[PDB]
Amino acid sequence: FVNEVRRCEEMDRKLRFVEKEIRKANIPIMDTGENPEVPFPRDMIDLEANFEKIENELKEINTNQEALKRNFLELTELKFILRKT
Amino acid sequence: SQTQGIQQLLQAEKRAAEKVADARKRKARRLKQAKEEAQMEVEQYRREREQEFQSKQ
Amino acid sequence: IRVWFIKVRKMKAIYHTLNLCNIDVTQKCLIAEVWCPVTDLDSIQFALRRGTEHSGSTVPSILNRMQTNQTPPTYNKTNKFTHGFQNIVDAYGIGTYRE
Amino acid sequence: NIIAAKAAEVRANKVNWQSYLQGQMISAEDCEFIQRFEMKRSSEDKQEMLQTEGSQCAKTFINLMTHISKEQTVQYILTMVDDMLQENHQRVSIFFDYAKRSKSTAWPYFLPMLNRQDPFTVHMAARIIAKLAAWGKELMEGSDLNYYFNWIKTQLSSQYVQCVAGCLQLMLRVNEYRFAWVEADGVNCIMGVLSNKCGFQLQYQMIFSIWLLAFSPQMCEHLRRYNIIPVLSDILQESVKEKVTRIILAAFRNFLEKSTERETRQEYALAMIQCKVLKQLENLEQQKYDDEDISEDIKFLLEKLGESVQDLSSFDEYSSELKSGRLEWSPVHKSEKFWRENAVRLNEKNYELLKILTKLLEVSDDPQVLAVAAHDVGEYVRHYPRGKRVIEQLGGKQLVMNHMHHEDQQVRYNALLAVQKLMVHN
Amino acid sequence: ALSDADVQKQIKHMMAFIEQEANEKAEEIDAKAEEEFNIEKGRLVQTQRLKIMEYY
Repeated sequence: FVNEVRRCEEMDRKLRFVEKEIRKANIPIMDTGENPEVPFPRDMIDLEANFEKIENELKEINTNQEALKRNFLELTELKFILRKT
Repeated sequence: SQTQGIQQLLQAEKRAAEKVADARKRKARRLKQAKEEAQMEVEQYRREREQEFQSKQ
Repeated sequence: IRVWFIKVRKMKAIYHTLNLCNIDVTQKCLIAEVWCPVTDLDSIQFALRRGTEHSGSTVPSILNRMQTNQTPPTYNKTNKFTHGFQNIVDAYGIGTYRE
Repeated sequence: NIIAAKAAEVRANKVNWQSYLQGQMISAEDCEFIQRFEMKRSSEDKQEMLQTEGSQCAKTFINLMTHISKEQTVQYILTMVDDMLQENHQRVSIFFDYAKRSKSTAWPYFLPMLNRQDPFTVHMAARIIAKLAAWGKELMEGSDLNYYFNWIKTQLSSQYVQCVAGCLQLMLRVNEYRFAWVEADGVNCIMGVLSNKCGFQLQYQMIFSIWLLAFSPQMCEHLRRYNIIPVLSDILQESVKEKVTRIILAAFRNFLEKSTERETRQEYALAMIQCKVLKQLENLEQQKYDDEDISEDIKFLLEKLGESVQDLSSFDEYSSELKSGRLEWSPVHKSEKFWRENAVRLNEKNYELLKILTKLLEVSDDPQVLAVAAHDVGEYVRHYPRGKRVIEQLGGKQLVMNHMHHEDQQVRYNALLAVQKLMVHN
Repeated sequence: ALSDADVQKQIKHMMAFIEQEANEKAEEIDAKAEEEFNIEKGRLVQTQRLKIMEYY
């Protein structure tokens, strides 16, 4: 049953990553409660699959925007070049 | 009590092995039998087709 | 996020308890042996029945009395005004059964 | 199990048949028959039962149980008589209760019964029915059962339902009459019982019956015009009972082993389109089972879906759909290989396909095709910057900029991904 | 006792299981035998048909 064990592990790791992202977003939690809301379907597997896909495009846009600001630095260099004559 | 815990296994194992072996030997005999019955029908067709050869002549 | 946090926590916990079983050679019914309070076994029966409704497969989910020579663990029912003293007394160790 | 408990309580009491030893009301001569060979266990009695030839078995008992109007005793008498029919490994073989003089006794006597589903008449009639699939007899008139209410009554609604369902499982054995009844409207009845919610065991035996039907390729072609396989994947997803999965796996194996014509048997791709079952197969891979058949079947499923994706991995079908404007979630659209290598093919003469996509941007407002086209353009510019320059010549950047404000938010995000791809060296 | 009756009804439950899956696998094996018979008979009767065609 170590298959269940390490899939639990990888959901844990993905959740830790998105937690770090939210800490960088400085959005506090609200703790609505309702502690007994854990069901028993196999739908949880493809739900967390959807979620890991979701933060995969989060990583994608992260690299895109840091490279975009990298480019924008040369863009500001270009407009400063335009300023001088 | 604890005795069913092996009787389950033994009955299931017998019911599996018996039918598996049955199918193996059944196929082994059936290939040959299919050949011989096919040949029997074949020679019956030979005979009746000799008959309508004679009628056609 | 928090609902999925607690969900995955419960999932790994129950899978660890599943690891804490006896896999029969091929019997589809697991076999376990668990200490149960003598004052709540009927509540446990109700829980087993609840397992039957929440998963409808005509499954019996039986719990049966049996005896052993092994020493049972000791338990104490504390509360708000009894838990701290129980921590105090148990910080030094635990005594034999029915002490 | 109604029938099991009924047989058990039957076995606890024996009728006093001797009181009517020579009474025509109850077995004037059949009492002497049942007196003989009371040691039915003995194989000597089994092989000497044929000495009767059926002159009393199924020739005197026949049209005699109906004569005995007393239900309370005739039920026990008939079920004790046909307990031999119940076990019946080969003790009948080729209709040892022969009665060759009239065939009315053998096959067509089932017509008066199929009524009174409570005095065991219907269950006994079903047992009599279930004596030709794997036996030495054949029913001349298949329409005398195929359009009869012994299966139309059980199509609704209850142990009798699965009992007659098991009898029907026994029926579906040889293609000759299976095809005949499949040509009838009973296929739509099978679909009707597929749609309604019922017990898991009924669904289980139903999928086994689909397995029985799977043996005939022409029947597979006939039923290919329905969406059964999506339903199969749905029931696989919703329930896991460790034998229904086995039967479904074997059914897919037999479907794709009987592929007379893959050109029309598009199930290999349609099952993927209507449900991404490959993740379920991957999940089942992680669990080791004692049945090697499951491992062989999952390996076969994996490899055949592999070359299914290879079949769907092509460029000329994509171009044909591009001309027709059909822009679905094709496997080629998610195919990393296609974008990695065949992007050079998209550098056509005048880039006509890309131009057609550009036109589709300003004429087609459908969110789905627009998302597909946006992602395709983004990948194309990702793998060919000069194509991006040609697009900027065409002014497509401002067009996608107009499309970022579309009412479908996910299309806005797809166009955003395409734009993000457009921003390399820009 | 209550647990005693539970044990006996468990015995009938596992007998029911045994017969269920055992009948199942029995029909599985028998069916597989049937299709293998069908293909082998088809092959051999096909060869016989061919020879018939040339002779006639």
